[PDB]
Formats: sequence, structure tokens, C-alpha cells
Amino acid sequence: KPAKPLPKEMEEFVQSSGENGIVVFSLGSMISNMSEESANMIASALAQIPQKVLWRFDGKKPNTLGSNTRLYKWLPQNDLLGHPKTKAFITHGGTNGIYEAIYHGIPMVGIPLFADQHDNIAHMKAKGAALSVDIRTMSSRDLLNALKSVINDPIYKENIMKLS
Amino acid sequence: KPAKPLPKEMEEFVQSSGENGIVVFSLGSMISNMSEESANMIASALAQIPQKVLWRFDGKKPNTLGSNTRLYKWLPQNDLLGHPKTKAFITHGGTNGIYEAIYHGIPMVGIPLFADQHDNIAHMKAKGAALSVDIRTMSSRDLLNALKSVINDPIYKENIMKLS
Repeated sequence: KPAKPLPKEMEEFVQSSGENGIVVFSLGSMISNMSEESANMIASALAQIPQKVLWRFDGKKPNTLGSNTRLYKWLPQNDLLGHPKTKAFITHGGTNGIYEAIYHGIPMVGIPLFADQHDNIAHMKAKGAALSVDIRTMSSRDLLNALKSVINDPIYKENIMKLS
Repeated sequence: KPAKPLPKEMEEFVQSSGENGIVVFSLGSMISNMSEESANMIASALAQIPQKVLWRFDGKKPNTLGSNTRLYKWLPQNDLLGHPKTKAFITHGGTNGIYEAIYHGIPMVGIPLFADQHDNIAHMKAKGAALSVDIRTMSSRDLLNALKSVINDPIYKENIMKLS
């Protein structure tokens, strides 16, 4: 699972998303162990989307961050995934978050690094419950496009929700 | 964060630790990308402790797994850390996990692999809020000695509850 309310200041930010709703990037645990320009290429993508973004982040502030995007050292990932404004989930593709993504039926953009992460996202994509990015090159536009598909094209939400 | 209750099945288990209480190993997101013997070493340290242990895990069941230790592909880490029966948190030391442990008063053993994790754990260690393992060599007994100290010496708790 059941989802509990969010902290006030965070609820306030989610509610400011009107009918566009929210994107959650959690955990982004391996972003700090990548180049400043990767975080940038991503922040560039997140910025150009009408959704508010809550991005689970600890390192240096990306200098492409949007006014849509807020960086938090800790997020209630699960509480957010259960929010009625959540449209998409961004994750490395650790099994834990994909279980919560499935539970609450929130379709995903994967950004894997290690085989574990690649094969988990490959699986959800084969089930049309996610799109994936990077490994092979990546442009902001590649992520941006991935993000507008899953958010706006309702088939990805049908597909994740046939898994729960 | 607040902690909502666990799933009934996970509550039966947690309650089966009586006056020993529980250890949470979550997420251990990188356990999948290290050798089988690594898991078998850790499992051998977890088995040697009267606590029940919930380990967030998604590969090949370790063959030195204890009867006290159960593997789960997903955990409600935050609800577990909340639970009044929790004694110790084992984590790679990512920022997110150290935030819930601070919030809830749960001392930690870090098993860090990256710099952000090596730093976060070194801070916690110096606050007297955690011990740390691996990097340099690593034997089961190092992880056991660490565990018993944090579970049993009430100082490590006292220190983490000054941080919250």
C-alpha cells in the first residue's frame, strides 16, 4: 504494497504538475559514478518535458537542469510510484524498483550499466512495459523521445498493468 | 519517512526473531555483479548470528545461506528499518539508504564498492554510526565481527539517533 501520503513540501511540488503529472527518476544510484555530461544529457531531456520531475540525486548539480526537475538525496520511491499523477519511472533497472514499477503499473525508461540492469530492462521492453537508452551511445533526444513515448502513448501503461 | 506495516508473510518471519530482532540487507544492488563465493562468504557471516535477516537478493541462492536468512527480489526497506524489531542495516552505502537508517535510528555495516559509497560509509563510521567491510581483502569473520558489534554494542545506535 500500500502507498502512504508524501511529505507535504513534496506533495506540494507533485500537485503543482496539474494535468501533466510527474516523472520519478529513482534510484539513479550509479549516476554519481559517471561523467558530468551524462547527468547533463539526461537533465537536458527531463527539462524539455511538461511533467514535473523528482530525481533521486546526490552529486554535483547538472547545469542543464530544468525548473520542472527537483533533485533529492532521498525519495519515497514507492510512495511516488503510487501517486495518481505519476506517468513514468526512470531507473537503472535493479529488480527492486521494477517490482514497485510493476505493482503500481508505472511504465519505465531504463538506463542500465551492468548486465543485471540490461537484462531486466530488455525483459520489460519485450513485454512493451518500458523503453531503454544508453549502453550504445545515447543522445538527450534518444531519452527525451523514450520519455514522450512511455508518458503519452497509453499502450506502455496497458502492458505494464497486464503484468500486475 | 513514516513506516507503514509489512506484508503478513514478511511480518510472521520478522516476528519469529523474538528478542534477537532482525537485520535488513538492502538493496545489495551490486551483489549480482560480484562472484558466487562473495555471496557465500556474506551468507556465512549472516548465518552465524541469532537475528533473523531479510536480504534483498536476485541471483543464484548462496549454498552457505542460513535458516535465519531469507532472500527477497524486492524489500520494503523503509518499513523494515522503521520496524521496532530492527537492530542493523547492511548497505553498499548509497545516499538514499543512509537517509532512512538515520531517520529510523538503525546502525549499519557498510560494504561499499564506489567512492560516493566509500565516502558516505566513512562519514557514518566517524560519527560512530556504522562499521564497514570488504574493499581490502574480506573474510566472513570480518563481516561477523562487524555485525555483532553494531547489533550488540548500544553505542552505535546511540550515535545514529544523535544524527536524527
